[PDB]
Amino acid sequence: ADAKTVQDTVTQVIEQNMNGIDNLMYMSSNSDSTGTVQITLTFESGTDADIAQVQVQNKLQLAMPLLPQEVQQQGVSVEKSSSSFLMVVGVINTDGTMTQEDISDYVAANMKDAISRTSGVGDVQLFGSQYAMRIWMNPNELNKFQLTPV
Amino acid sequence: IAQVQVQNKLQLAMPLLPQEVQQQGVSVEKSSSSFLMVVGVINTDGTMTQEDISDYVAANMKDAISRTSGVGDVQLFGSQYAMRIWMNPNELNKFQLTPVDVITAIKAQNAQVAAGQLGGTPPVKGQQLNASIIAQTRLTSTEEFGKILL
Amino acid sequence: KVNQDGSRVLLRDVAKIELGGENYDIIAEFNGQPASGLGIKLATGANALDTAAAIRAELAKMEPFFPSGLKIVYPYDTTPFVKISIHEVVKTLVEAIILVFLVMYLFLQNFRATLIPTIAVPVVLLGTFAVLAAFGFSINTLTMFGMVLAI
Amino acid sequence: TAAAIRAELAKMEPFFPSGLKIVYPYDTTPFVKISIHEVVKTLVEAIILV
Amino acid sequence: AYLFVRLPSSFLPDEDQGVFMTMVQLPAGATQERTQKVLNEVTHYYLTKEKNNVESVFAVNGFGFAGRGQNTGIAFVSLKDWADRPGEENKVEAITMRATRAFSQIKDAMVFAFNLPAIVELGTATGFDFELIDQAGLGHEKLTQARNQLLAEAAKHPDMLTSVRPNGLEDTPQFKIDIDQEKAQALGVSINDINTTLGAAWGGSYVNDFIDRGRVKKVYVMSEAKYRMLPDDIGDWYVRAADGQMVPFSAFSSSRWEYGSPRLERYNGLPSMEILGQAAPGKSTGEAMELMEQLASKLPTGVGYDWTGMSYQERLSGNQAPSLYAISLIVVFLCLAALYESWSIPFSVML
Amino acid sequence: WGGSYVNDFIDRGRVKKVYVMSEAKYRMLPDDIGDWYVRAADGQMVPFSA
Amino acid sequence: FVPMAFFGGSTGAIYRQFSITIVSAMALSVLVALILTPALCATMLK
Repeated sequence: ADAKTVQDTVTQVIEQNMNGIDNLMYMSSNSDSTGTVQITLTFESGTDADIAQVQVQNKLQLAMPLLPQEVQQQGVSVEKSSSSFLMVVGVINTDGTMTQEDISDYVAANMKDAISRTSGVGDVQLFGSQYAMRIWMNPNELNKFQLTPV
Repeated sequence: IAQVQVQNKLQLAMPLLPQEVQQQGVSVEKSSSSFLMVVGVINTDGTMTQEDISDYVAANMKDAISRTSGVGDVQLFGSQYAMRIWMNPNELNKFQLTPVDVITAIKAQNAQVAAGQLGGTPPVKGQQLNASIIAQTRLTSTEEFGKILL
Repeated sequence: KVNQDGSRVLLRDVAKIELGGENYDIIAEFNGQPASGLGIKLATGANALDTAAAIRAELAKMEPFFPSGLKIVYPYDTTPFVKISIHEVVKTLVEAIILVFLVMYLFLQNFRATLIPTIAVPVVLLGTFAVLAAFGFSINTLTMFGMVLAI
Repeated sequence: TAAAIRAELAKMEPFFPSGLKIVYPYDTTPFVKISIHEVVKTLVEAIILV
Repeated sequence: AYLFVRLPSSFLPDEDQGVFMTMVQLPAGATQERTQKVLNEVTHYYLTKEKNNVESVFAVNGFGFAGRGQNTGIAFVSLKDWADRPGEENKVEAITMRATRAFSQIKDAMVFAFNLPAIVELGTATGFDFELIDQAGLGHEKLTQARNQLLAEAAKHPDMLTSVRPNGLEDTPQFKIDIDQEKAQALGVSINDINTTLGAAWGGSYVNDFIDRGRVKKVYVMSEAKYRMLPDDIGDWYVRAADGQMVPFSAFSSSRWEYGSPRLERYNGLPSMEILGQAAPGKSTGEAMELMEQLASKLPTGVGYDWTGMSYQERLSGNQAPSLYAISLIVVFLCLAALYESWSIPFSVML
Repeated sequence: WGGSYVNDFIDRGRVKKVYVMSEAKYRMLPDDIGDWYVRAADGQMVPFSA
Repeated sequence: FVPMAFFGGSTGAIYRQFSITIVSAMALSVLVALILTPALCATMLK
């Protein structure tokens, strides 16, 4: 989905569902062409980052079933933020060389799960992507046997 | 903390509620049942309406409150605008139509669909441009709603 | 499907099927060499050096099960910086004791006289770490820096 | 709360169209604002009467 | 009192970190191969003509701060110890100064490179972060027009200088597929069949999950790049009708090029655009904001201004120091009378 | 008779609801029930009272 | 020192990043150099 779509179908539905949160100064938004949106509720310096965590999530829980079924399965999450990394843990290959597709999958399906759940981690950004069953259709071969992606 | 516990057991009874009530609200908040301020907004010139003022006051002001300083829940005296479609049973009978055909025709034509992009994400080496595709957009006005093909 | 003929249409016949990444947007290189990284963003509040003290430990216990050539590097780490913002403080602290030790030996002279004011100095500093917990105050670094401003 | 609820309302007044005016049919603010002015006046008198 | 006015402010010393990072931004609708060409030019620099300084480079394509995209790239640069780079020319200060100059010297695109602010963010020292909001509910085009008017007519204030630039921006040409709803229903194809065909074959569809070596993983269907690089590849896609035969896209779809934003910001539930600027080589913050407030107040109706991150809120040295030294004076005078008494001694020290 | 929440639409850069209910004219009386028609499998209208 | 702890918000408690321990040094000093020293000056010397 495009930037204009994700703003109207996701961003606006969540923003309009942000009323009665104990403390807060402002909220920001992004809604990108990539089909990704981030809404950051910034609180007063001293507020409980654990209680400010869950209030916002509960009003997202009221806007949750108004979001399309495609975006519901695809993520949705609330966490504490810093926008500054402590550690970047590079994992390279120097033998039977794998790939950007291969290392990024392994590092996520062996390591990433153990982190993020560990010591006070906000959110780990994995540099790559874990494996998925990628099915690459051919429109001419679909036409040849009277088939649609459906 | 008494706010969020109750919400989490509502979260276990959430998918047992009909799909009609799920989209229509559901919320948990702190209460007092006694107002601090009633902010009357009247017209004294090019006079609007109960339908007109109540919409504006909600689509310009109400959103800024409720999210502000320690507000439990704002009760807006009126209602914000919706695309009101007033069916005629005789005119429905005249063209062999049921409210079902009306509803089905709406989400088929008044919809925000998401298509991919040119130059995708796993591209062909030598791709010069990368631009998003826009298909169906969400309808804006009363005239556009008057042109849904049944 | 199985069209009127007895033939069979398979997903391999209609589509290229491969085991690849779920998205192809971001790719990384370590000195131009293809590599994936574990970029860790901090939580609000939390505990910085206490986090990195166990983030290595979580990473440490999976290293043995690694296949051929899978090696861990550190392209970006804030740990050695904080580990230095104390080594550059204690060294200044110790010097501030010896530089006092000499000034005492200059104006009033004798070890039997320089000892007294130099025994009184670590205790005030030590007991300050203690009273950092107290009631409802701190316990931090840069507080171990205004420490030298107080030294 | 009411010290900032007016403030949130205050910054949207300029963008209002024709005839859109704010009135106050019900407010508890002036009451509390008086439950001190009727105390300090009693306080001050209690000093002078002493 | 003169030496305490000529001296500038500053928040916290911009210290060397041992690690700094660079950023890359490309024009409207650039590709991953195009970004890689620039990233390969950036990664080359550190490894080639700056060996005895740089430890390692973690170059990442696609990742950009402010927002990801097939347009942005960043690289994490590690540095070799502290003692191994002795000179003032050998530590970040001049390395960034060199890199900034070297990347900006000759480039078809745009690359910066900068230092870590030694904290999280909020407020550099004198610079600013402005925000312009759609108040009356105007169009996005009308918001961009008022945002343009602000940037352009604030740029004609280099006397009492500022340095103002927006964030993201772009607003790239997009391809809109216009489905003829009545032609489709007339020939016998479902709208649900078309929108899925356009969605799954061009964007990719999450079908379900599967098990890969004892782990739950996703299943995606997208189609080869081969058949989605061109606008002509749209008509190559076929959807069957009720009578059970294939129908191409161009037979029911209109193809048009159109402008559109790839990044739409919103502030407090209302559409908005972020403006990022500077104070001045002479003026600082106070006047820099005040100028920006009525440079925005002289714009069209329903354009209302607001301030965010650097906009404090209520902090700094100003509005902090006059209440800092105030009660650092009412008590300094006071307990200077404990075992001391008279109005004499609290001038025998106070001054 | 009750009104149906179909979906959402954009009204001047804001997400708003879409409701279909029918005119009051045809829902004020119990006799207005039989005035409503539903088509069958053979594709022709059938009243409520039937 | 301590009335610096009537600080701001996003310059966090950066001015409260002391006052407290410069006091927790000085008040500790005017407590250690109060009980001790006098005692240590009486034991050693001459």
